[PDB]
Amino acid sequence: LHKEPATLIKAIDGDTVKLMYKGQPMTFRLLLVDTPEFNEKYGPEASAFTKKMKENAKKIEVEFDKGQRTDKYGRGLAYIYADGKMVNEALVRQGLAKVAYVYKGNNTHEQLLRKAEAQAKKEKLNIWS
Ligand SMILES: Cc1cn([C@H]2C[C@H](OP(=O)(O)O)[C@@H](COP(=O)(O)O)O2)c(=O)[nH]c1=O
Ligand SMILES: [Ca+2]
Repeated sequence: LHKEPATLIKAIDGDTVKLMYKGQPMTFRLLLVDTPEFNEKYGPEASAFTKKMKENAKKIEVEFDKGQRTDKYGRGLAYIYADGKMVNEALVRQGLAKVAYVYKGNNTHEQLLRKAEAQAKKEKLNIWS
């Protein structure tokens, strides 16, 4: 897997974001996670966590996995990093997302994330409280 540059266009919610990638605007959906919807419990907290993490980053990177890079809605599917720190993992580690949508061949960081979720749940963080 390889990290590639991108720039924030606009935060959207917990697990989607509008980025410019290879010079083109594109909505990205974070791999391997599910945050609550904005109108659901912890949904505004997820949105807020992702917004700050990206808006504060001096450097955003996109990391595609081995399989599908685009979902059926045209959303880019990637691991997203903010100053070298993975947003997907950080959401899970804070109990602001569940590990989810783990499809064969786009699952490189599954075990890293499941270990974050385990710790989140142990600490009864947020969704696990
Ligand atoms: C995260 C992810 C979602 N999607 C699809 C599955 C779900 O389809 P349906 O819309 O038919 O339920 C939807 C979940 O996205 P959201 O969690 O953003 O709704 O996106 C993928 O196809 N691949 C993925 O890696
Ligand atoms: Ca969601």
